[PDB]
Formats: sequence, C-alpha cells, structure tokens
Amino acid sequence: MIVRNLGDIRKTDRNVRSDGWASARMLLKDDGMGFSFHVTTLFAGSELRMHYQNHLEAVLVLKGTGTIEDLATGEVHALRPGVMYALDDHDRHIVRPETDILTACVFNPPVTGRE
Amino acid sequence: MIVRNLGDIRKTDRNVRSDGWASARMLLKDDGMGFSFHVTTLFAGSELRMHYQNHLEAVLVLKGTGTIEDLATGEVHALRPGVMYALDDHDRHIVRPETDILTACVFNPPVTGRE
Repeated sequence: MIVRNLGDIRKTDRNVRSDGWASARMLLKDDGMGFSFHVTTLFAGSELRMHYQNHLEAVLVLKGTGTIEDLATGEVHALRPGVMYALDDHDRHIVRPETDILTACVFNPPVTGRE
Repeated sequence: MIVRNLGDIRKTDRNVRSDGWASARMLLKDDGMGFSFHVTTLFAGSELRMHYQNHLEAVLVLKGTGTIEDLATGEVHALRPGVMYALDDHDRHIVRPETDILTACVFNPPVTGRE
C-alpha cells in the first residue's frame, strides 16, 4: 500500500509551479498505477489552455469558482466544487479561475514528472 | 470534452449505496478514459475491506477523519483531508471512518458499474 500526505509532497520536487498553476504530484508513472494523480491549484485570473499531448485528463473541482470554455462549441461551463471535466488531445479549452481553484486531476497515461 | 456535476450524478443510478459507503460514479469504463473516477462517502463507524479484484485503486481524502490499517505491517495510518492511499489486490487493509469521509477515487482498469 502507498499512503502519502499532500502537505509532505508539497514540500518536495513533486510540487511544481508554472505560469498560472501549481501541482503536487501524488502519483506519477514511477509509482506504477498506470495513471498519475495530482492536486493542482489554478490561480485566480489565469487563462489556462495546457494539455499534455497523448494523454487523457480528468479534473475534479474541490474548491473555488471559475469557468471552462469549450472552443469547439462555445459552451461556457461553470467550475465550482463538485464539477468534473475530462479532456483529450482534440479538445480546445480555456480554464479561467475566478478565485483560486483546487482540483484533483488524473492523467492516463501517467505523467512522468520529467515533462 | 465531458463536463458533469456531482449533484446531478448523485440523483442517478450512477450513485450506488452499499453497507457502509455510497459512491457517485463520475467516470466508468463506458466513458472511455481507461480509468474510473468516483466521489465516495465512507460512513462513520464502518469497517471497510472491499477491494475490486484485478484493479488498482487510489483514494484521496477530501473531508473527514478516520484510519486505514495495513494488515501486512500493522501500520495504522491517519485519514484526514489531503491523505492519499493506493491499493492493489495483494493489500490487506481496513478503512475505519471516525466521521463520514468524503473521497475522490480512481480505479484502473475502470469499474464498469455492472459489478
């Protein structure tokens, strides 16, 4: 069994920061689960479009509010606690946090942490 | 893109209840992501040992307190918000919620919802 704490991971190189977000990587490919599992903070005021190519991602909103806009349809979806979105390589999206947003994220295949 | 709300799913047959827990299945195998993604409530006072055979599971604690005991080692781990555990078929564990515990859970391969 693995048992790990977010607060511990946040104090390590498994916690990464970029422009507009930070993420604590709880599980990465080398943990062997066949998916990665992250606790990701999306900062207020960012306009985020990143997607790791050749991966699928699911995102559960834990805290905070904002929007996710689907550029394929023009749909603007509310983000708030309990909203989940799922993305592939073909999605064209923009995530815009109103407040900071805390999320639980899953990638398949797993993110490696080496980019 | 998929975008779905916990409150909506909870009102459907994707929300299942058993002895000691209930789960809203956000993503199942038929959603095509290659993992399932659940929001699971573990009830206060339960002593839970279930594991779906031939699956891997990761669990992030969102709310509540309790313990997870590893019968292979005798380790008793605290459950509280931000603790993540991961299990395979070989783990021998008991989860004992003190309060109700809310979790975000990932299974690989995905749960089907047909048992």
